[PDB]
Amino acid sequence: RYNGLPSMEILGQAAPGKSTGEAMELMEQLASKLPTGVGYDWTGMSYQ
Amino acid sequence: DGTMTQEDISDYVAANMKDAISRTSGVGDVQLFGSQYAMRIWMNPNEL
Repeated sequence: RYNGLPSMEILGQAAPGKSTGEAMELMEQLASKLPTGVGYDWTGMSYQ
Repeated sequence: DGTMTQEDISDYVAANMKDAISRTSGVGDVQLFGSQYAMRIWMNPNEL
């Protein structure tokens, strides 16, 4: 559970010669095409 | 749209909105103007 709601932690990283910033943007894009009632958030290192 | 009644609106606020708002930066206390749903067993003295 994350911030009181059911969640599933997904780790990962950007490919070589790619920024963390631009890797995260893609994850966000993909995450908007997911089924209804499903959101996301950034935690740990991605939050800061 | 007039699908959710006063009861339904109060539940969704208590279930989905209240807890996250109460843990938000600067929010000291959150007074719910309504009540969260509960399993109401409305008993009958004649049938008992």
